[PDB]
Amino acid sequence: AVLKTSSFQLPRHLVPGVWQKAQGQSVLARLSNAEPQEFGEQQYMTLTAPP
Amino acid sequence: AVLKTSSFQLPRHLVPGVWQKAQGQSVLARLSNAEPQEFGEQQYMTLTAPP
Repeated sequence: AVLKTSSFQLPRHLVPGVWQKAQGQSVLARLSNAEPQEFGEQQYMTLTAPP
Repeated sequence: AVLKTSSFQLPRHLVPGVWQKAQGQSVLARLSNAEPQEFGEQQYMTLTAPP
């Protein structure tokens, strides 16, 4: 009898952007500077005991 | 009998203005900014899990 928008079945408006929870970043990259390295295992020299 | 003012049934004086207990306003209208919208349901996109 009466015309209602349920008869039209209109699609939703889509809103730009994405909503996200934030992620914790590296602590080691902040606390320790990167040294320049060549590909492969490194070796470092340490004193075990003084005289 | 002595003439008392009860005999005249005098009308009360009617004082200007109305007295009200206040009502709290919307908190959602203050804490969330309104976005512009067209009529009907809207759809928003969310990240459920990161890689």
